[PDB]
Amino acid sequence: AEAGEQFGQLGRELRAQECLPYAAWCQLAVARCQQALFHGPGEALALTEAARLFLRQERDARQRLVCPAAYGEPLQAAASALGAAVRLHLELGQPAAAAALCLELAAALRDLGQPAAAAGHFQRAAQLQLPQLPLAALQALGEAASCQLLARDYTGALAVFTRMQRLAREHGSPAALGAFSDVLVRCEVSRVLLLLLLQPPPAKLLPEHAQTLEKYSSSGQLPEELFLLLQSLVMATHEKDTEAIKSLQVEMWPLLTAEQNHLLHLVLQETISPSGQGV
Amino acid sequence: TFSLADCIPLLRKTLKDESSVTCKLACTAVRNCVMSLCSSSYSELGLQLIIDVLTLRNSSYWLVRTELLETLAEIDFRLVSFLEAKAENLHRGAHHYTGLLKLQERVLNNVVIHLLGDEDPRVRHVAAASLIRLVPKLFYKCDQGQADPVVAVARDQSSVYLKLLMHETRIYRGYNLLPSITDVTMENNLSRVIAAVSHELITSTTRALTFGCCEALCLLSTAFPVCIWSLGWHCCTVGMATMILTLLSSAWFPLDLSAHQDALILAGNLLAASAPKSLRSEVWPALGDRALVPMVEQLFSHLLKVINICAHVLDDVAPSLGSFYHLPSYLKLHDVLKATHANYKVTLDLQNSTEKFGGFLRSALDVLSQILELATLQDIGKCVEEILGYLKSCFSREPMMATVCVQQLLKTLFGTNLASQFDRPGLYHYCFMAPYTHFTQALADASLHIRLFEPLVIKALKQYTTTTCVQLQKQVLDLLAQLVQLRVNYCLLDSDQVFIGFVLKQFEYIEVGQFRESEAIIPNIFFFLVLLSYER
Amino acid sequence: KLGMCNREIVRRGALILFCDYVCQNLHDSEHLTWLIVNHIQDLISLSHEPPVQDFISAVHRNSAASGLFIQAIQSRCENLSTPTMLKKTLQCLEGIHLSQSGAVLTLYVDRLLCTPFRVLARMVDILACRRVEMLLAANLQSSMAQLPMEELNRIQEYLQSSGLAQRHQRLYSLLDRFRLSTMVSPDKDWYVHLVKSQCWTRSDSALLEGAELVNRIPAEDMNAFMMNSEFNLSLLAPCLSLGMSEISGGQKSALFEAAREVTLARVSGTVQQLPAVHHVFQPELPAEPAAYWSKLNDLFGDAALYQSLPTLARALAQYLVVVSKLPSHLHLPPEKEKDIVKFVVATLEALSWHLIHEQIPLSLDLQAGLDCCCLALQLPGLWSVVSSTEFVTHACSLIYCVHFILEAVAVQPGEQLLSPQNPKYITAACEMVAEMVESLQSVLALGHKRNSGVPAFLTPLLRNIIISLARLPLVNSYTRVPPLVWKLGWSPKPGGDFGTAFPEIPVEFLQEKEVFKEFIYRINTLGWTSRTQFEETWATLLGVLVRTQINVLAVQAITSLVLSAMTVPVAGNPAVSCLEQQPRNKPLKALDTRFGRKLSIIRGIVEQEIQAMVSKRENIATHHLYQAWDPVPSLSGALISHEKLLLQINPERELGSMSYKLGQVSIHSVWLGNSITPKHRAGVDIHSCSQFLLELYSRWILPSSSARRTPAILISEVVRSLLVVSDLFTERNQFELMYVTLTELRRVHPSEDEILAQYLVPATCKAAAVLGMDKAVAEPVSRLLESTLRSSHLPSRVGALHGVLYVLECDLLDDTAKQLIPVISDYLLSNLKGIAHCVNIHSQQHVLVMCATAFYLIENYPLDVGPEFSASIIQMCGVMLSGSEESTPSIIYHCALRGLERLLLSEQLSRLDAESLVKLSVDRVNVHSPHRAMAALGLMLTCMYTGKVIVAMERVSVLFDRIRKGFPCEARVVARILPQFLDDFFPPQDIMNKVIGEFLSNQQPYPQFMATVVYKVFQTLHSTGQSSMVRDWVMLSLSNFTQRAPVAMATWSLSCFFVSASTSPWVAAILPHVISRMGKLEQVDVNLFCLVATDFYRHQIEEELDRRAFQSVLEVVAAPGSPYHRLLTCLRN
Ligand SMILES: C[C@@H](c1ccncc1)N1CCC(NC(=O)N[C@H]2CCC[C@@H]2Cc2ccccc2)CC1
Repeated sequence: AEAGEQFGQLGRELRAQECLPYAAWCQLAVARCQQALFHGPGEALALTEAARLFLRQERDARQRLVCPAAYGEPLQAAASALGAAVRLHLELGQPAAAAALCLELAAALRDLGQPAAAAGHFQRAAQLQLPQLPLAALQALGEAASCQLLARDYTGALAVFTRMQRLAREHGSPAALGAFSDVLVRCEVSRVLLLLLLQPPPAKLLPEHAQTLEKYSSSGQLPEELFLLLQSLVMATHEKDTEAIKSLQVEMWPLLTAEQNHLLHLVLQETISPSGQGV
Repeated sequence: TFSLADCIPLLRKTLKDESSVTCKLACTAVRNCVMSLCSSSYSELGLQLIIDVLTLRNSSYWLVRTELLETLAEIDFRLVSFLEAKAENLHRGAHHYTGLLKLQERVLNNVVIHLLGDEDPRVRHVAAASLIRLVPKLFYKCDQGQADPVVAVARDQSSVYLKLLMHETRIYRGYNLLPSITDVTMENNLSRVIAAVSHELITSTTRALTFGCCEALCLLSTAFPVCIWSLGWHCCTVGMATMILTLLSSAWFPLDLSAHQDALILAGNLLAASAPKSLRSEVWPALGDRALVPMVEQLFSHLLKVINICAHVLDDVAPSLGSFYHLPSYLKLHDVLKATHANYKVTLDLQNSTEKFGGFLRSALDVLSQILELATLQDIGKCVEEILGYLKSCFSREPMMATVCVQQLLKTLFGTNLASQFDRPGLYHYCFMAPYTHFTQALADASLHIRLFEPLVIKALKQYTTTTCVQLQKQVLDLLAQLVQLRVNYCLLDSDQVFIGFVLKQFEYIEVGQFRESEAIIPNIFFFLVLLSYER
Repeated sequence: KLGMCNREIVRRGALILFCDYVCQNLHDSEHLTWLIVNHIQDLISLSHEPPVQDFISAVHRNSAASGLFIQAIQSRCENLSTPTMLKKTLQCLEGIHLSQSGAVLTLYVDRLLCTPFRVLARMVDILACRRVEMLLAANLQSSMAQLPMEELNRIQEYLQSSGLAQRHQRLYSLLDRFRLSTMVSPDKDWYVHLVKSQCWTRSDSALLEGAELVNRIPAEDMNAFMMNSEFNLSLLAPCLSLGMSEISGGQKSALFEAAREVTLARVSGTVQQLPAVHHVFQPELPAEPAAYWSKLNDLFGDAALYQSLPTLARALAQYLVVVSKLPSHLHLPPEKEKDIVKFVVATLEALSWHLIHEQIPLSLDLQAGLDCCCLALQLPGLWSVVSSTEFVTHACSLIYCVHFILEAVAVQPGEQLLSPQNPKYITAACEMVAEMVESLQSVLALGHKRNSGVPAFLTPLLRNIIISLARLPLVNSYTRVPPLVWKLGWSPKPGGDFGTAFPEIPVEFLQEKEVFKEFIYRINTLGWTSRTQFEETWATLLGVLVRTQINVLAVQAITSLVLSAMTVPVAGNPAVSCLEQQPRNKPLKALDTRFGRKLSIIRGIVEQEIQAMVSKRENIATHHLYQAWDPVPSLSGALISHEKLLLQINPERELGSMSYKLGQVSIHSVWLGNSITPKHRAGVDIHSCSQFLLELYSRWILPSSSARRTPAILISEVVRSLLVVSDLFTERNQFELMYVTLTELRRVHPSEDEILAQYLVPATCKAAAVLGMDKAVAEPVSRLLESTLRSSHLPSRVGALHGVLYVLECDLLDDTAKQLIPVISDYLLSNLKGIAHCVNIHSQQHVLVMCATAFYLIENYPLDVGPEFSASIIQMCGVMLSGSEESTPSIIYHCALRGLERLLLSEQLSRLDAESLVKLSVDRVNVHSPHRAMAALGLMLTCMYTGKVIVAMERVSVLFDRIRKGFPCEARVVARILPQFLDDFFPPQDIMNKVIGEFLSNQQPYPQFMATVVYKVFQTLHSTGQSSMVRDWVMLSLSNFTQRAPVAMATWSLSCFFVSASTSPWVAAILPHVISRMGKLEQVDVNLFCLVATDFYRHQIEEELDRRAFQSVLEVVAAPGSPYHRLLTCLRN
């Protein structure tokens, strides 16, 4: 009624004063006031805005001035506020709104050196958006796969990339729909690079992975130049042709993204210096 | 001894000028010659100019940013993709870059869609307008219709000159029943653009980006209808109806009259696009797909509330299906609409077309009329009374769309609406073979509950003889023609035949050139008369 | 000149139409040959068009037309080198006329077979195989006409001259099939030649096996072997890594000593070829000097010389990454310090030169060059050289090359890196470093949106290099100046050794917040280069403490500056050091025993592999996997080796995370080192500092008497700063004031503030813990957590829980304070129940500390908590282990698993609890995630080593399945720990068939890994007297050995198996050589088979009559011309 407006006035006044540690707390006080009146959209916005202020403070202390003494303390309060708004959004329906907030929390966590935590939140957002917005879920899943690679969970990223490819074919088919075609291209290249890096045995080789690898022994929605280079990489890896992999690594550099270029670099590095020997 | 290549350094130098006035005029100069240079032997210089103007998106002058958007909308990216594919040292730039230019990706994402989040609404409007222009000219690899950019460019040249010379109950705006034959290439380009704009909408932390993304999506649904390009709007479809309806049931988005009315148009367009596949032949019994019933129910209920608020504001009275008192969010919307109309009351800008209260009311009535197509008498017959009451309040402000809304109610009431009536290519192909086959083939064929409307009907007849708006005047004849088509006897409407005499006396001014826009009203006048030749 | 698209449309379209016209008129053969000899490159590129498809089809039906097709391709095959263009060329060349089989066959091998694109290489082989097939299936005399005898000989000689004979066996066999239709004792001298044949080659296929081959040669000949040219320089880095494993085991490594002295000799030798006078590398205009820039072109442009630099940098980077923990005599000699700095600059210049005149260099080459620069700038001996006045051009060259490399990778054309009296290179380098420092926020921030253009393997390298470069005296003063100050009215007169010694920012400029934030960023990112610089910024920050956002920022900035002094290796260097860690867990007495020592050996191997794949390498900048180290100095000092900190690190700290934590240093460390009953780090007086804030903060918050009662934003940060700074306190009196600083402030501050209570509670609890936790202090602080545990603000609760961990750490709690244990212990269970299986949806930090104190409470004070709490926790932390990756993050999974490992290793666990926790060590071994399976393998190893035919059988089975259904990295680790595992818990008879049986299975995906397991197991019985054991198990398994489904796998396994069961020293030493040649059946493999076989059959056998059984078994499969028969005929005489 009136207390919420006064608390909102205090929050913006402290924001202009750049005392947002208390302004977001004030924006949490109005959210408590909205709870007393059960104003769904009003409480969701108040909890949401308080979270962004908390994210800014953590970003200010970890990006603007990168203070060593910081230990992600504003992040804890941000997650509680964002998690409450996600819970409130879900209860009154609106799964997209809660999923979007999960994306915001995941984006902050990714940008604060926590890829593993960000990947979990990105996967959660994809699950919420999947029933209604398959395209949005694939984008959220793609963010999760990037975060898993940042956290060096290569098999975890492979599972996500396999899931995105299966969903893109199911919800976007035959031939792709263009928007899903870009997803399929990204999954197909990333999965092959991850499969070549991990080299699963026949016991662990799933039919989805086996079918994809058989295709590289037609082009689908992959460019002919990239498809032939990807085919050559698979044969070179299987024949242990080190010189061919070096030549292909340079040749495929402009055609791949930085994330894919890092995966290709790992494949070449693993071929020359296998890991697990302790030396 | 002057060389034409001597202003290319001069244009680049003036682009990086300390003065925003010179930079804006330098972008205009680039706009004139960028496409001609890319189409000539100096293509590397035209491509260089495209690279150099990309830095203008960060300019503090709003006129410079809009000039960049207009300049890039002129660029045909099928030609650019061809030049990019055969450029070797231009990808390196001045610092030996290791990747590719990706000019189309940067222009589309880092400029055109990025500027949809601009703080200035004018830049957002130009960015949205430049998005529609770029869609037909985008090129993507692995396309069914065009494998390489050369085929893509040759398609456009042969689509005009080699176009063979040949020739050959009303559903609302956003409905398409017959299966359209759409271009597969155009479907892919539209699908890619929509996904990019859609992704920015949820991953938006600023109000400006949400405002600009909804406006761009709404304009795309007008240039490329959702009902026609169903495959370009995600897998008949609805695409992002729940994506947009979330913003309608928000706290801050509805309070922006510009973006609120853009979401309403887009939300109605998306639901109307699924009509043929989501009809059968409870609540809303015409909808075969029950997943969309809450979506239609929520949108239909929302429109009545905002129309009620406009009715309340116009009748300046302080605040069942269209009740909004018990919702604080709708109370906030009323205060915004009340202030906007109060400004309109004390001014006399009669020729203004960008007024927000009138445009919002026009859009709310526009979408309500469109939604009425998917309706039956059963699910609206209980709620037809206050809508007719609402239309009376808003009739004086917007008589054109009120008559359209009345007509849609008559279709639903009489069972006339859609819900009540249902049951490899390369250069050789595009340049010679396909035009020759079509031409030779054509040569071969050469050888061979109503009484509630009456208070709102006499207002339309009364207003016809007192206004100079031909759009309203020609809309009244459409309503009158429909009433006669519905077998409503004309004696009930024109009791003293005073309307028909006014129409006949209008011909004196029409045929001496004293009627300002007689050309707009003539087709409806004569169709109305020939329909009256049967009525007795 | 990109030309006109409209011209191209006509150009391709006219050719398409002309081909269609020719297809209608085959009677005239004038226009057909005109297109073939003038437009074959265009015909191939347009072969997907229907008219061109028929035109090529028409050519393939005419012998004369097909002949022109082949001749035209050979004349224009250079342009047909693109993989897309070459793919179309083969498609058109597949249906060509039969009469032209000889001509097309010659074209395939001569110009198209040898290609780096393997998919096209096998396409040529398939087509060439088909062409020969029709050649010998047609008329003989016609086939001879198509293939001249000289041509048939030349085609085969080129195949043998190149490697294509072995790469395409079917084609060569078909070529041979057509031709006949148309008519010693293995001594030391023998060993050295074998490794000579492998190590003196430019092959990188087997470097791990190659490194082990030279390792076994005599140490005296080691120096001559590696220093001798034509030795593979790619084996230098593996030799150092392999030699490091021996040194890390205490044993002196001759291989590392030989490789180190060879690496430095080659590094110095390369420098000698550089120009005498060095100039700053100019990526834009390298032409003003004439001889200098031409001397680089003939040097960097030499393929042989350029390829040496990254492979030499690989060895140097491998050497510099372990030089820190090397003994005194193996350190970097001072005389070679100058050469290495020159070598590092030259390698970076060569990579930039390769970037300018070619495409991007190889990622391994690029990584090796930046690895050397990153590591060299961290060594104080090397950094002092590059920071000297004499090497001013070298420092500028490093800045120029690093900036050039970063922009060539991340910055697209038309884009900028930052998105909104002295030589000219001196100021340009200053501006380049300042730009790159700003790039550490967006462009080079790992995981950032702007970092999407940089591959993940370059971001950690460039961050460390830039910080080290920004610390150079050439650019340090300029870089610390905020850019906002530069655009304002500040412009002093620089002057010093380089003319860029700018003074510190005047205090008036820091009053504005936007420039103070930038100033705080620069000092925090780069640290302080000296004590004088530390005192400068200390006084500068103090001057800011004289609207309150400046006050809050200065207090936070002071906290970081004082905290920066605790980093162990180099106090002020962020690029080299991380915050000091003093674990609260004492070393385990369960180890270092007769079985604990062996457990540490097998767990240390597993621990090293866990670190390589689960840890975020915060304190590691390069790519080297086995370089994990913890900042734990010996406060008896030097850093403690990671192998001596098995399970001592705090469980609540994630693996490899080195950021500040609330329990960073234990109260035990405070007592030992400062002599406290319940200082000058790197020449910086922090006693004056730490005491200064104590008095400053005491008057800052406590006194409510004068005017204003300082605002609410400032009070919270003071307690946060006081809590963090307290880690550096030295005297108990300093801990007395910090308690009394907070005691009244608790009662003068209203209790309706939650952001304030989150810092107050742990600080008072930490202060009381050091102060004694006596009766007087216990009661007021005991109530403090209880009022904080019931908080709507979650960080206030974990921070309070972190205080309880401090409170009950080692200060023996009073028996009157026994009321605090149940309030938390039940809270430990009350809040964990709702999240024990859903930790993901809840805050991760709370669970980590909640599970951390539970381990300490159970381990140290088992009586304070009932058996219900202890028994539940093992079950409670077991449900989170046995869960999906989505339901349990890896950090939470690893913390609980590592805690149980220490809990079970410690004997304080009850008998019922200990046996219960063993039973969940089996379910967690078969998981999809390699790291979760590897982590549970360590738990299984400890659960079973501590427990020491019925249960061991069920466990060694999972050690063999994991090899059969695991990744090569996974299986290599398990195979490494297998020989010791089988030797200890299993009698040699008990598990011997399984070892041999798993070596022979069609279900075995890694025979090469099991070969070492058989080797180590065989030699573990040979060297302990059971030399007759191994012979009995050979004759038993020979019958099974002979029947292996491949013939190549059968002969290779027998060669490997004879090596394992060999008594000769030079025969057991070529195991890596025969492992590397897996699947090959060349001549040398055959002779190797016979040679190692006689070493068994002739030298040592059980008895004479047992030799008949050896002969009889092999006699069964004695094929006419197989290696088995050649084996038989050698042993006949
Ligand atoms: C850039 C840096 C990094 C740091 C922090 N965050 C992001 C990136 N990182 C450092 C490690 C490096 N190598 C790596 O991951 N090898 C992986 C691939 C498969 C095998 C191996 C893991 C393994 C090792 C031993 C036994 C078994 C498994 C990649 C890049």
